[PDB]
Amino acid sequence: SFIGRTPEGSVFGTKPLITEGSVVLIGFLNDDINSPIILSVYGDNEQNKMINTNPLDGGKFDTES
Amino acid sequence: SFIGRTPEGSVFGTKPLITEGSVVLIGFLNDDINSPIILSVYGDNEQNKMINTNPLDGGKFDTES
Amino acid sequence: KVPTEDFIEEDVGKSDVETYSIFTATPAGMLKELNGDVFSKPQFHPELTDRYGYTKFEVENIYL
Amino acid sequence: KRQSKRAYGDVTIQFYQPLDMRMYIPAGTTFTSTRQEYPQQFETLVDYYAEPDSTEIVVEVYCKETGVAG
Amino acid sequence: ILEDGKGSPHRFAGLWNQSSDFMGGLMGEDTSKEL
Repeated sequence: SFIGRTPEGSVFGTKPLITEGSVVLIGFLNDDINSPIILSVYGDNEQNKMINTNPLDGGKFDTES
Repeated sequence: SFIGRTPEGSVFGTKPLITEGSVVLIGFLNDDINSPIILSVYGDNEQNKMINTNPLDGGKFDTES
Repeated sequence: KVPTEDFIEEDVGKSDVETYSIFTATPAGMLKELNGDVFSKPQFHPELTDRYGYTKFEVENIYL
Repeated sequence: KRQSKRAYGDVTIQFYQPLDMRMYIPAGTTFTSTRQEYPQQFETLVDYYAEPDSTEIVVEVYCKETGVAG
Repeated sequence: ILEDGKGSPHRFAGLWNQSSDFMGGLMGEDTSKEL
């Protein structure tokens, strides 16, 4: 999320939760294999459907309702 | 994190903390140099080791302990 | 060994097609300067770089 | 003698919410059935405007193919 | 033409400068807007 150091010298940052068996997008440095980095974590369609309480199928976000 | 505008018109969003001297991954638009964007912020191995209280060296996430 | 007595035709000469000044052998490309130990350690001659300045030659070695 | 006669009928458009503006469908908008056993297409011939704060509308569609498949 | 490097007078044709700004509505974009 964010990481840095204060003028005093003390280090601050975050440790976002890490999960096994999750799908992660990867971008190689200079398009070299054997140079991986994780960009973000994307869940499955079922998992996303389970963890949302929105009953609307669709509709423009600008509608009041 | 997220940004948008409400139907009333008022703008809402977030301002995540920004730190100097942090390492950031960059993805150029249409693979053109002179077209940068920051994708995410990754910390150093020492920094990550300092900001975590997990003593376990390793192990499957499915274990209760 | 081979003497001139077996030579039918020859086409041999100098060339400046290959020319580099700095040579280095980076380790396997996962290791990267902003997140770990020493990245690289090149070598150059001071007289050589006058004619061809800062001409680098890089090779990744999977082994190291 | 009468030639091949087009197939036509009516369809119901259903909106997510009641409508917010006097939105419009142009003539010659296509309608297709997702079923693999009826791949025939349909198209409209006259425009329609949907009235604001409406929720459904009935429009007529005419079948490009002519025969039994319509 | 040789005089003063004039060259060919047809080089600057009638389409050299006559033109106009580019926008849609020329093909396919205008057919839906015939209200």
